[PDB]
Amino acid sequence: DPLPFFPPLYLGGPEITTENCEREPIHIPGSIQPHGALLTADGHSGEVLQVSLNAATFLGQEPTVLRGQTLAALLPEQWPALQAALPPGCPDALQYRATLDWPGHLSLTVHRVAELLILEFEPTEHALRNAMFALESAPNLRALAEVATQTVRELTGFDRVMLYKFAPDATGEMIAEARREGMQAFLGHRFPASHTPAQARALYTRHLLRLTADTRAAAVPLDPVLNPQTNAPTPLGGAVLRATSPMHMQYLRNMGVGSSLSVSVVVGGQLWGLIVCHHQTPYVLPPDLRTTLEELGRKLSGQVQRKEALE
Ligand SMILES: *C/C=C1/C(=C/c2[nH]c(/C=C3[NH+]=C(/C=C4\NC(=O)C(C=C)=C4C)C(C)=C\3CCC(=O)O)c(CCC(=O)O)c2C)NC(=O)[C@H]1C
Repeated sequence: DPLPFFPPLYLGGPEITTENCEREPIHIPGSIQPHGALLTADGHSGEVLQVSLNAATFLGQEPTVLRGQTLAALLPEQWPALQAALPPGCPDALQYRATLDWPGHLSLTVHRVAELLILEFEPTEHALRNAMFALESAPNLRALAEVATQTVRELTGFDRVMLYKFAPDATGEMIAEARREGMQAFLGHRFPASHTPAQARALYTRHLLRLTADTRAAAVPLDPVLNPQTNAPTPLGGAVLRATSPMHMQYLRNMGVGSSLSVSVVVGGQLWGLIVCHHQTPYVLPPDLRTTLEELGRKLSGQVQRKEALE
């Protein structure tokens, strides 16, 4: 239970230091990672309200031209199924996904937060069964953690995949590791609570996967930065393209990590730990594979719950 959020920087909030890690409002950076584009739209009218400044890279129209258009005009085919898929009241973790054939393929991911639709666009291009069975069949916690890390590494090609388990003081230990020789080994290494601060842990119980595809890439602003509906920040906790905390970006660069991704392990509604993945170079995992990893995280969570109850 951290101290309350600071305002974000663009609303005059303080820049974060090691004295106040937990107060960074990481869910409302007003910016995205440059491997995709993000638009926000009115949930009733479909008016495009905010556009990431790099949108032309992915959509072929400048932000100023996109802004003010409706999703009916921009996405004729998707808008009705979108209108049908995401009416008011739904969980903000609920997703609509589609593939757009853009002259070559864009993955569209849409979620609703209150009266706003958040649209994420990024390039896209029988083994899940075997992964699920492997996790189900592990007869003890050690075996389960080994299978989880090995399976995730196999599926993703990440240089290093670890299982990070939280202690009651919110310090953590890496208790399983699958890696390329000789990525630095963190197996058995322990880390302070502040490295994964309490507002991050809280967010990670609500939105179960997040990533930084390129730890040296500059964030791309949303324009306008505030949602015109509310004159308030746009909630991006459920957007995988959300810019990552600069403090964490620096942590990763200092570790020689070019790309990072984690998946929550949730037991009894608490953050038990994280599947922590690193690559030394930048690395973008395809959207469909992210969905697979989320499924694997849920399965892992349920198996950890099961095996701990048996003890
Ligand atoms: C004062 C602020 C600091 C800071 C804040 C911070 N950290 C995160 C997110 C993560 N931290 C993680 C920690 C580890 N990754 C590893 O490989 C190890 C051990 C070797 C540790 C301990 C992880 C896994 C994450 C999740 C994100 C990811 O998977 O890449 C945040 C939130 C980031 C975000 O979602 O935007 C914040 C604010 N970290 C510090 O050490 C201090 C300086």
